[PDB]
Amino acid sequence: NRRVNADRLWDSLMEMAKIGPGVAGGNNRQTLTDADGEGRRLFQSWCEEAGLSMGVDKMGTMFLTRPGTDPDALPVHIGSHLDTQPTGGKFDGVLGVLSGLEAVRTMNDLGIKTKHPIVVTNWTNEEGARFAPAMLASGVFAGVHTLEYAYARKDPEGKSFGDELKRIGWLGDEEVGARKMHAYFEYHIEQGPILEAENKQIGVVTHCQGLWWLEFTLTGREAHTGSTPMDMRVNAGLAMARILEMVQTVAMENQPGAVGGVGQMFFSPNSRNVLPGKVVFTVDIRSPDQAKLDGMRARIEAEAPKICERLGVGCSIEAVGHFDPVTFDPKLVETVRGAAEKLGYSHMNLVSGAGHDACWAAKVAPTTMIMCPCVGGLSHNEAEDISREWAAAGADVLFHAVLETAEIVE
Amino acid sequence: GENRRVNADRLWDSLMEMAKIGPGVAGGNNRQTLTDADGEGRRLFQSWCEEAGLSMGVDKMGTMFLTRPGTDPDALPVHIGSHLDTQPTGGKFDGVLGVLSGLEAVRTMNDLGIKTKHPIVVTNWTNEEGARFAPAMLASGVFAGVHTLEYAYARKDPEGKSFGDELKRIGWLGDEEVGARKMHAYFEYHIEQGPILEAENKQIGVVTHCQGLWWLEFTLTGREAHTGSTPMDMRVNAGLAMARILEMVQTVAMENQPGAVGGVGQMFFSPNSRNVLPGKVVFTVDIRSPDQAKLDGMRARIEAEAPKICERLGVGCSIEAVGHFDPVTFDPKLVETVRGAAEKLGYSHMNLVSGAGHDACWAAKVAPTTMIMCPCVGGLSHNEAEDISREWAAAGADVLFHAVLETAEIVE
Ligand SMILES: NCCC[C@@H](N)C(=O)O
Ligand SMILES: NCCC[C@@H](N)C(=O)O
Ligand SMILES: [Zn+2]
Ligand SMILES: [Zn+2]
Ligand SMILES: [Zn+2]
Ligand SMILES: [Zn+2]
Repeated sequence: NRRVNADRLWDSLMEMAKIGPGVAGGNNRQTLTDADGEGRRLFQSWCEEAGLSMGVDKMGTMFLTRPGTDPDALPVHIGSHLDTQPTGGKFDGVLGVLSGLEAVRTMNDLGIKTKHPIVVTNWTNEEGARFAPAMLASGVFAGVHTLEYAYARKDPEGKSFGDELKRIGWLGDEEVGARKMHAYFEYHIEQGPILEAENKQIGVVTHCQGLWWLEFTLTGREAHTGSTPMDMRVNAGLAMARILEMVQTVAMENQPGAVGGVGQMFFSPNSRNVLPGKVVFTVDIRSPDQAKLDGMRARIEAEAPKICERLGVGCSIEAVGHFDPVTFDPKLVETVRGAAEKLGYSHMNLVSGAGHDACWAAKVAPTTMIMCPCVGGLSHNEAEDISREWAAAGADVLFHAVLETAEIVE
Repeated sequence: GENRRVNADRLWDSLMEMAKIGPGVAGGNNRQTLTDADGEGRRLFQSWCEEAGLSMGVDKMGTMFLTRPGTDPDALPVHIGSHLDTQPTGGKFDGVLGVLSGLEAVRTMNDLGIKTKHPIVVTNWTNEEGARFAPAMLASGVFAGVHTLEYAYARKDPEGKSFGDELKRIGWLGDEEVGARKMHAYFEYHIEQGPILEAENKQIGVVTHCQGLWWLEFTLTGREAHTGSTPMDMRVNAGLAMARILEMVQTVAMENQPGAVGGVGQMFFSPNSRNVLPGKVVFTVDIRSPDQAKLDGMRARIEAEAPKICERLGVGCSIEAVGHFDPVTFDPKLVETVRGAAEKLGYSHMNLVSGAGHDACWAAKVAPTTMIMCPCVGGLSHNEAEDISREWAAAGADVLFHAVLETAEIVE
């Protein structure tokens, strides 16, 4: 029956958006920047004012706990991320974290007690923008990455994740992944166009498509772009161009349910009149179909070296991100659907297109996701947009799904 | 003639000493224009020149002019010029050989007690390379009236630092009006940066021409979007447009052989996140030909096809020329002088069309100009493994020396 405070939630989103603003009304609040520090501090202060106690793990993940009435009951987590892309929207990650805070504030308002404690979770470096892989803290949590692997990830300026975590003062004391969860929920914008296009308020997320991030390092020969005869050039840029085209072909020949593309690129030494000695870029390929994902990976890894060999270019590939398609916990999926039905919101099943911390939580606990629409499916763009009504409806569903799972006690 | 030759060892030592300033990671140099290492190199060069009796002037572009007087106080100077600034992956010999061969010619004239009618001016042009700040040949460009001082000063590097502020910072903002000097003649000695002299077993390149260039900077506008969740049919992929442009440039280059090059050395994605399609992709296409019609045909074709590639993908396309000169013909009288010097000295020689751009290309606009080349191993340049021998260096310096003496005129 009872709804969260839509205005309080919205105001919190607008306040958090002031921290680490981008250039176009979104956010550039990347993981382990001073702006990330400030956002974490603001979130902490709100949660502490709402009666939550804070724990922080050695990956900087923040766990804000509301007690249950059963002191041995495992917690129901509500998680997402406050770190953003360089061209981040105000809603990616933030909606889920702040909807957790609002769920708690509404429980406080209504004097609600639950059997299971509730833990609002802010995972470090979900985005994998500054340091790859994405979902890095939740990955250490679920036992997929070592702490030392995570700490040694570097940004483009050669700064290491571990040192930056230490720099901004968010190194916590808890062993990563020492917490066991009764259940994990994550509310997130769709980052796709389906809910909007289908006129559905709520995405009942059943699955998440898998990914490989394959980082290519191509070795060319630095040479003068003026005086070097064409047939003596070892052109790693041209090899990269052919690889990008080949990735487009691979993605298109695996439709529907496949994507492939490149967002990050570096030439060295990156002089206008020097052919690059090194060209580094990451191919992002995804599919909800396991066999398709692995076929795309195998094909790209077989074809790309041949492209390079034809040009005399060296080719090295490193996986800097990976998870197989995820199936969310079917019982919690039904809980989400039942919450939508109880509240009178339209819903449909979705397969998440993006990766989320929920994907790793799913390895160690019953996990599901809830989505609201976003305009044009636009995300990782500062123009990312949802309405107050969209935000609120999904937060209501989160609230009720959590209450059903954590169990209201009079 | 017979017997007046430069000191090969002194020249070589000077190259090896200068190579210690702003070393790269593989035995070459990363001594880019208007870095502190450039400052140190300039100061070392200055001190050597001053020890050889040369007097220094510096212009507002930081170009250094080191004068050996002549016997006629109204005679205009014969310049010997090149550049001490390097690429990030620079060789020890590109630019440096020409400047230090100037110093060596002067030291040899001093050793032999030679007097000339015309003064000799060893010239170190600022920012020939156009690595850090584009265009290349920036100071010689201002000198020859191609660029305004304010255009040059406003050039920015990838860190957003401006050329004018950096020039001032390292202390090389001089007082002379740029281009106030008139030259009787200009010579530039440079490594070939191509494989021909070595392959043809020739000691000296009698440079007759320099191939022309366009540097076309593309700015492609895509739409930032999530690389996971965005359907393929909704993507506005500026990276893919760039890939197709690079491929089209390769096709253009290959269909225009022989005597054409096209390629890309510089690229930027924004925001350059692994899971964000780029909102902006910026890169520079370098196309060259010795043939004017071919050069302009390649430019017109690239500028016509690239917007079509982009339009097919919904990508915006903007093109700016950030460097250009038409093929250069060097002064025939000075070419003959160079050839005659090689013949007098008994060096094997052949004619060359320079593949690279040089400060000489702008000097040619305002004075009788030519170039001399020596071989380099495998034609490799803009790579730290750039290599010449002591003997190659010295032979070309001898030719420079004799060409300069003929032009400046020995006075007993
Ligand atoms: N909001 C983030 C979406 C998940 C993402 N880091 C990814 O590349 O899948
Ligand atoms: N330094 C020798 C090469 C000249 C160069 N600025 C070019 O791109 O042509
Ligand atoms: Zn997210
Ligand atoms: Zn995101
Ligand atoms: Zn040069
Ligand atoms: Zn050069």
